[PDB]
Amino acid sequence: GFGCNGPWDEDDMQCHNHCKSIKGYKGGYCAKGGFVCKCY
Repeated sequence: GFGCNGPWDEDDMQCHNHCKSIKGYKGGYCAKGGFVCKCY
């Protein structure tokens, strides 16, 4: 989710921007075949 909707729509930028607005995080990427937004 959060932009990471699998191979038909793997929107790393959307996930990154979700994550970046969470206190303590700086970015994010799609993981697990495109289906999971992982924040870091």
